[PDB]
Amino acid sequence: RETLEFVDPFRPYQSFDTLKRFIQYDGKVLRFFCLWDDSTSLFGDRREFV
Amino acid sequence: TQKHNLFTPEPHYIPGYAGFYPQLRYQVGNTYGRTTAQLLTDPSVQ
Amino acid sequence: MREIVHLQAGQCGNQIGAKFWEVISDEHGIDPTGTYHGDSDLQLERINVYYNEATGGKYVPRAVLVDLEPGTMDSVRSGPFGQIFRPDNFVFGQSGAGNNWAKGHYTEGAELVDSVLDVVRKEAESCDCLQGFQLTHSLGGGTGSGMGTLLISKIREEYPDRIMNTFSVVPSPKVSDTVVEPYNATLSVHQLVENTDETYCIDNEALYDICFRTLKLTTPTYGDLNHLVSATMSGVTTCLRFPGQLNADLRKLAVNMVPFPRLHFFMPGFAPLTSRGSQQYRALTVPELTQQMFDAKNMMAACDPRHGRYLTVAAVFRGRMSMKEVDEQMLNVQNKNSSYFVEWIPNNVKTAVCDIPPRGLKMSATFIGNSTAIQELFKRISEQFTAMFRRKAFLHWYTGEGMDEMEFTEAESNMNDLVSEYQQYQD
Amino acid sequence: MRECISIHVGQAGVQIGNACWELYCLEHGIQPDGQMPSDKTIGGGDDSFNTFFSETGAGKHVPRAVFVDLEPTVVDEVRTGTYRQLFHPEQLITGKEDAANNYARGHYTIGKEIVDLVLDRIRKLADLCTGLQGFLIFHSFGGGTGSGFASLLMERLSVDYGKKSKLEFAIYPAPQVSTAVVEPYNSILTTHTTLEHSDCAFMVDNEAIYDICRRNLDIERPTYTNLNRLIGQIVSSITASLRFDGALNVDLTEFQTNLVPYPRIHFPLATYAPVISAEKAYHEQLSVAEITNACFEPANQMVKCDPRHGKYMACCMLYRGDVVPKDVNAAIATIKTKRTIQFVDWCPTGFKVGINYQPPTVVPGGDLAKVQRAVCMLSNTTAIAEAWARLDHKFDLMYAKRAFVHWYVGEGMEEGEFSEAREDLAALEKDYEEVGVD
Amino acid sequence: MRECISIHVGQAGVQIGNACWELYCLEHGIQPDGQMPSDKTIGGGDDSFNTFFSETGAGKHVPRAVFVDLEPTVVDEVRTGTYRQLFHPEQLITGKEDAANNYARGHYTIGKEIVDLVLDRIRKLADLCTGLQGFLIFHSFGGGTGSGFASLLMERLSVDYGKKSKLEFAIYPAPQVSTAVVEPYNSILTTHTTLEHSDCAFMVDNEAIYDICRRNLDIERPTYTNLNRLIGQIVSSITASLRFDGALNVDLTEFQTNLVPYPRIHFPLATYAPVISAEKAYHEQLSVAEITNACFEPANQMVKCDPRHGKYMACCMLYRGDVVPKDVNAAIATIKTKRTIQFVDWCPTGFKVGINYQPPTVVPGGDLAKVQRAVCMLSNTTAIAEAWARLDHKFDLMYAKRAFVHWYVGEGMEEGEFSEAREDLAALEKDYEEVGVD
Ligand SMILES: Nc1nc2c(ncn2[C@@H]2O[C@H](COP(=O)(O)OP(=O)(O)OP(=O)(O)O)[C@@H](O)[C@H]2O)c(=O)[nH]1
Ligand SMILES: Nc1nc2c(ncn2[C@@H]2O[C@H](COP(=O)(O)OP(=O)(O)OP(=O)(O)O)[C@@H](O)[C@H]2O)c(=O)[nH]1
Ligand SMILES: Nc1nc2c(ncn2[C@@H]2O[C@H](COP(=O)(O)OP(=O)(O)OP(=O)(O)O)[C@@H](O)[C@H]2O)c(=O)[nH]1
Repeated sequence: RETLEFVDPFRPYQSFDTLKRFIQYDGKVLRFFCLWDDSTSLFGDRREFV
Repeated sequence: TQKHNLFTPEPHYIPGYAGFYPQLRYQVGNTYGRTTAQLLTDPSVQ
Repeated sequence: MREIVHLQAGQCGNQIGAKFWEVISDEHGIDPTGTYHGDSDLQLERINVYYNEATGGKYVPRAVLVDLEPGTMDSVRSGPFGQIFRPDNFVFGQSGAGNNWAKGHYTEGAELVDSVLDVVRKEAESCDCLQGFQLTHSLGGGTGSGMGTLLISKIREEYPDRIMNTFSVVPSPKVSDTVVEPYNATLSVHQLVENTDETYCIDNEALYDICFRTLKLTTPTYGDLNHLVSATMSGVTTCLRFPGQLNADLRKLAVNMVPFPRLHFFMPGFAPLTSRGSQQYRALTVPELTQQMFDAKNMMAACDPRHGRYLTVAAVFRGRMSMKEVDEQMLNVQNKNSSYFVEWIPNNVKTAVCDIPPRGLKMSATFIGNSTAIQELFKRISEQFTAMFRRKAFLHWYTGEGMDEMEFTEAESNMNDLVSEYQQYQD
Repeated sequence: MRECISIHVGQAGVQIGNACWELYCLEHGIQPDGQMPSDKTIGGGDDSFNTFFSETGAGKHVPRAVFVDLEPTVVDEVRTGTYRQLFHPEQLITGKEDAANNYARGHYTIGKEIVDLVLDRIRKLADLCTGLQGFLIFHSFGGGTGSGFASLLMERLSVDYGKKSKLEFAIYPAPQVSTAVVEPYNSILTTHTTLEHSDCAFMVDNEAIYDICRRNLDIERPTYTNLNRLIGQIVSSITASLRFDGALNVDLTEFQTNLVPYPRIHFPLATYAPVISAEKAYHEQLSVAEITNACFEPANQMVKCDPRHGKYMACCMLYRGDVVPKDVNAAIATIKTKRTIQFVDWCPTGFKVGINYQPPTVVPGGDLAKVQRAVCMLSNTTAIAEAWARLDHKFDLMYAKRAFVHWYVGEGMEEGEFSEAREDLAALEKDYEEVGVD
Repeated sequence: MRECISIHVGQAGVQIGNACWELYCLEHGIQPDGQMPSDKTIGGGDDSFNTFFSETGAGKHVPRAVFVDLEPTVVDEVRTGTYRQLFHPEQLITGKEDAANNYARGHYTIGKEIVDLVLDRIRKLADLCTGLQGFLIFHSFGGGTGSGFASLLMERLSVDYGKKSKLEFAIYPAPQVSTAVVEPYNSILTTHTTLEHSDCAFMVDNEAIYDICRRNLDIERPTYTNLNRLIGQIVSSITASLRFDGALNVDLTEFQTNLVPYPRIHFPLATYAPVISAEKAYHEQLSVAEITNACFEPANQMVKCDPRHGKYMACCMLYRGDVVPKDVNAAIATIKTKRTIQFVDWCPTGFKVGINYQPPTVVPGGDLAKVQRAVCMLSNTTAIAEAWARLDHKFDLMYAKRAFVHWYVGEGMEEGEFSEAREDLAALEKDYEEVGVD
């Protein structure tokens, strides 16, 4: 009877969407700063990234 | 009469109607949404 | 080496193949996922008759599934073995059928045929040497008939040297469901009798009777029906993939079984059916296997040959028997009723004995018979077609499709020819 | 895929679509806004809903329906009501005047400026639609407007897209009840213009719904709410096969190819067996035998025709909910064993069966209970001939005394076609008689 | 590198210059004062705002526009507007008098003591800039003063520079609504003087803008503010390729090299598909197929010319937002297959596809919805000769009755120029017919 409940359909599916999250967080941005060390290489030393 | 109400504020009035609504005579403003929004937001009489 | 490619046609054949394939696989020891579990040398060797080999031990079936309704194949893929089936062999159209045979035979099949032919010839060249093809389909279902007629017709001249084993389900003599079933069945059988060589015809009324007789649960499903029929075809296919002092090839069976070109119709029969309590109330012995095999209630394909007579019979056993018991049982039946067969031919008995008993038991069997008993069935369809044709109701669709009633007349002619030759032989 | 387009016109034909869609929202659990819970069902309009609702990335299951009305009152009411957000705004086609119950007014004075709008909307539906098995039209025969505009629209659609089916479901005139005396005229006009383009037309009557409601539901003062719920569950049963799967699937094309033997004669009847009250359903038992006897019971038909006066030539039953094939075939065999239902000599086999697993659902605040096993029966018969006989032998006196003819001629028509329609009808009755005779 | 110069002449074009710059501050977040948020974007002027602004070491973006006006009213008003601190004082060149709607007054009496100032502005802007793709000039054919000084300044810039591009968008006279009967005079004079100097003149009709507005924006008293905002978004679409990047990019140089078949004839037309309102867009789906169908529908054009009675030759087609080029090329192929469009034989392929993945942007307090797929269509067809036929069969009458000629002869002009313009228009008409007939 677990086979006969396996034979008990629902016609399932799954899909996706973007618009609602897209609009909810539309036109916002976080701003953050960071640094990369370079003096490992025998030519470059430092440079800064955002 | 002994019945219900209608016209819920702001969110109200989809485009299409025929029938009077208060102070629709000053509608330089354009979108039906803002029209109706101000229309209900101005019940200021009392 | 020798392999087989399976055709799973129309919605009936779709679920038939579902049950059939899962039955073969579960007997043969392959998981639903694909990673076989090492138990049995002999299956591990003879798997190549059906299953081709991917990497890692995961096995592709050599089956082609076709239908027109996408939801049918969606459900089939949803079953526990869609993952053991391939998208490659999933092909389909867009239009609903209506189960109109002319629709299936002249308008949309006319363009659906080419792609399936290309794919099947891809696999046929992938393999080495086939002996033929086994087809699972319906003659009372629209799409199956309308498509399979064209398919068998064309493959016949594709390769004229292979066996067209056909497996077609038959409508109920008490309720035909599809009201245009007379037309569908007649048109289909017209090309059936031409192209096919061997055909098994299956009617589910006897299945319902056997559900009230030995299945004894009274609350069944078409799944259980498929269980039984799938087991029967399993039994007919077992001899190839297994050792033993017997002959296996479908041709070794057919050339023995059929005397004349126009004799094609066949009667599946099964072996010990076990009820609620007959498990521990039964002794599985040669006399009782023989008896139950020959039993009339046991018979489940078309109808009792009590009205008629036998022409040929074949039986395949699977177990640790000896030749003497089967020979003496054959003599016992021959001399118990030496009248119900035909004096034309002696020795109407054909035998095969495999040494690899199925999973769960120790000896089993299967019975196939050619008897003058399908006369009543195609006679019934004769009255159906005539009593409809006298006033050409519903014919406006078929005329709009664009053929003539003359073609119908030749179909009924061929049908009556089969009737006449069966009668003229037996009597 | 498996989608169809829905159409509704007329005061008659608006609340019915309202209720049918109010049922259609339940099984997919549509929140009256139009948004699913946080659980996952949305996509490219591709799931169980797709057969009715187009839910693209908006997260709003936008229906594939078209409501058209000539009078702003009720359409504005529903636009004030619950699901106006769910409904497509300009899709609600609205007019400013009526057809004055006059078919010819509805067909020649005012229809000419609305067809372009409706055609634009329908083809802009069709472009994104992919499968489009067919249409589902809702109108009325004797309606104040559902005569003329309906006839003209079905003319244009049948002449432009002639490679698909059309299912016409209509409210037949009440045999011994009248709401307007224009009904004979406009009914026969519509019928004679239709039959040569109509494919399958299902007539229903309201007096039998009235009688049923206190026959077993036993609410003695029902309303339009109840009427609409009943016809709604009818159409839900007929669309279940498209909505989900089953033991065997059936389709509108099968309906078309099977139920009708000949052109002209394409006028079936329905019956829904287990209409019953809440406590009745709760503490009473159900099974296939009794529900099938009920569906063939001669007093539950929605047409006051007697089958045992008539006869039978074709039948199709659709079972919804938990069933098994065994008891079904047993019951149909027993019905064949019976001797009162007189099947014609024509079809010794005449039963089209169908199965769907998914049980029918209650509606909140519904006059129904929970069902486990439902069966909708669609039968073709000849007894209906007495109804058309009634209509013609009523029309005779009116066309003899040429009453109200100014109303028609002053707005623009003449009498040749009114003459012609009567022998069209007479052709219908003689066809019934000859085909019914063995 | 890639940066252009803007010119706005005429109290007609002042609102639209104001509006386009207002919209341009949004997408870069240019605060109305002149500084940014706490974010860092300040430098020498090499980053996204580099193509319209020159922000120096104090962080104040400098608009690269020239606002030239003859009547102090509107210039004073906008200079009292919100962005006054953003703008540049003597980039706002102001005059006292008008042209009395007279082209010749605006072309021979007033400007000859103002072109020195305006040329000085433009040259000291040109020296500082380096990219200098070209000028974008706004004027008005139905122009009291946006015509004469327009012609004079374009003459002077033609005779001082000759190796860059000139793009001009001009509001057309209305086909049947004439705000001034000085239109038949001034329009044709400006046209025949410009034909051999202008590169690719574009135009639009404000009546048609209103028509679309109440068609699908469903607004009953829209304003100049809306009329200007929409065309501002149009020019935003046509400079998006400069603003951001994409799969492929196109430029005014390519438009110049590709959208004009022969010399003289450079009069294209424009269309923007998804002009839609909030809830329409919110719960109605958008995709390439239907948006292209809408932009090829005849009634959506903003100039009254039936496409069917003329013939297409040129199309340039620019998408903004997310789109996968597969459906783009599939849809354009389907359009080619569609019969109803009647291409000439000279260019079997005539399409210019362009893509930018950047979505269009809304305006606060706005009346456009949110869009993830949009397109501007800029095409050329032969039907446009109807407007010239209309204006010429007005002007022939009015000239043969020499109405108002006293004004122009008094301010000091003669009739040979009138003739020259007349038969120049005549020549363009037969050129149209010759190119049309294959
Ligand atoms: N697989 C399957 N087939 C069934 C079942 N019950 C009845 N059938 C029969 O299967 C027949 C045909 O299946 P197909 O081979 O796909 O034939 P078809 O051309 O699609 O025509 P129809 O299915 O009859 O409409 C039907 O006519 C039924 O009579 C069932 O439960 N499962
Ligand atoms: N189909 C349907 N008919 C109804 C309903 N309720 C009442 N009727 C009957 O349907 C008829 C309605 O016809 P009409 O009033 O002419 O409708 P109409 O042609 O669209 O135009 P109007 O007269 O302007 O409303 C009446 O005679 C009623 O008896 C209903 O809910 N649905
Ligand atoms: N571009 C634009 N045109 C407008 C506006 N309002 C009206 N118009 C149309 O634009 C034209 C205005 O041109 P003119 O009035 O001749 O402007 P001008 O030559 O600069 O000098 P004035 O006569 O002082 O305005 C008229 O034909 C109007 O139909 C507007 O805000 N912007």
